[PDB]
Amino acid sequence: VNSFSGYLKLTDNVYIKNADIVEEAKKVKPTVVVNAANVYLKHGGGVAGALNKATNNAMQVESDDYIATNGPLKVGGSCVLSGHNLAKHCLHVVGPNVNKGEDIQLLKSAYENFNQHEVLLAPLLSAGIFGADPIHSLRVCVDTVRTNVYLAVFDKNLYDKLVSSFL
Ligand SMILES: CC[C@@H](CNc1ncnc2[nH]cnc12)NC(=O)CCC1CCCCC1
Repeated sequence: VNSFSGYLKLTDNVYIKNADIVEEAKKVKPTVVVNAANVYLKHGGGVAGALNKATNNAMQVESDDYIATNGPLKVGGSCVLSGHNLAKHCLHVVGPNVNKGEDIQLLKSAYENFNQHEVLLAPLLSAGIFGADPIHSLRVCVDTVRTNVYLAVFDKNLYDKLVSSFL
């Protein structure tokens, strides 16, 4: 038993809620919150800009030191950093950005990072400003992630859609 509330159960291991991941994060203090990162860890907008703002820019300061030491992530890759005031850890995961021409096949590789963590609070990778179809993203999530994932879909119209079309 864990502390997530109000989720709809999609499969054995995937759950979905209409929620603001920042607010869900501040209430659950999950062990892991997933950020929809880019390779430079420049958290300017979307989920990343919201998570970072909620940390009063501490996420960005930590991220800039990470990049200065290690260089950029790979598309499809990830790193574990602090969760600051939102979670124990933040798993920064880079899904492909269709608005940058990146290969959508890398979305499966991105979701594979979730399997290194038993339970995660996460957004749909490559959704929103990353330009992928959130329904395809949900299908890849369900078919790739084997650990327990709690998906927060900020928008209500899209949520209800994702549920109604789910196979
Ligand atoms: C689907 C991916 C999410 C990712 N963003 C966040 N997800 C969770 N919590 C957040 N807090 C701040 N941002 C988020 N994007 C949206 O819902 C934007 C609206 C839809 C409307 C339909 C077409 C695609 C864009």
